[PDB]
Amino acid sequence: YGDITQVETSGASSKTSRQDKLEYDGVRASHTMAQTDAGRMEKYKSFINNVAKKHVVDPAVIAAIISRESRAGNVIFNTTPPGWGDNYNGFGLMQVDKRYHEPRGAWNSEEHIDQATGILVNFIQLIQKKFPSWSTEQQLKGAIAAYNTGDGRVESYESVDSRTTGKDYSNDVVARAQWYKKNGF
Ligand SMILES: CC(=O)N[C@@H]1[C@@H](O)[C@H](O[C@@H]2O[C@H](CO)[C@@H](O[C@@H]3O[C@H](CO)[C@@H](O)[C@H](O)[C@H]3NC(C)=O)[C@H](O)[C@H]2NC(C)=O)[C@@H](CO)O[C@H]1O
Ligand SMILES: CC(=O)N[C@@H]1[C@@H](O)[C@H](O[C@@H]2O[C@H](CO)[C@@H](O)[C@H](O)[C@H]2NC(C)=O)[C@@H](CO)O[C@H]1O
Repeated sequence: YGDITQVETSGASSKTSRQDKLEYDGVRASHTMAQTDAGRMEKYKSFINNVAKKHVVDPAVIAAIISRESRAGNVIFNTTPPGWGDNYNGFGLMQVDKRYHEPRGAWNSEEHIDQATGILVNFIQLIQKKFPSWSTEQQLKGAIAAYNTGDGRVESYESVDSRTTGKDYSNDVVARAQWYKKNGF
């Protein structure tokens, strides 16, 4: 769907990087945050594999979104009820936003991952129609950015993250995905 290994990235902003108490930012910070979540990520392997097969999306991209969205459950396992974020709008491992989609499945379920990964695919389709001459890698990064901010707030490739949380969402998610691709979980 575009090739994640060829997407350019500047990784995590300093703000994002700070929250893991890191003294550095950027791609190395993304790698470290991805590595932090890799153990928790193992629990969801059957599900991530199944869904990646169904949507034809790299499991590293799914895993990167799980890491960025909820730290593979670390910051949502204990809300009430469990599985909630973004007050109280984001549901599950991948933080499906209830305002736009009815959240399906248990917070940590295959059904949930399926939904959220389908949402990403819909954004890949939307960004390919919006910028059909961007490269497929630019398109995939825009789709990831849209997963956070809407395809309506992805205006250019250089400013792809300018309207995202932390101004770094697709930059970070891409770097984490690159880590998971290279290292596995
Ligand atoms: C290892 C660990 O648990 N570290 C915790 C930090 O991850 C956590 O920082 C906050 O992390 C959450 C999850 O990444 C961030 O919230 C998410 O933000 C994305 C957009 O980027 C949004 O789409 C998700 O819905 C949302 N999920 C939830 C559950 O709200 C949040 O923005 C981070 N906060 C900041 C200031 O960066 C910190 C607490 O901040 O605790 C660490 O232990
Ligand atoms: C994972 C998730 O739920 N992502 C959210 C986006 O869906 C959402 O963008 C909105 O997506 C809908 C497509 O299903 C569109 O109807 C709507 O046009 C679109 N919003 C914009 C501004 O383009 C965004 C909105 O910021 O939030 C995400 O959390």
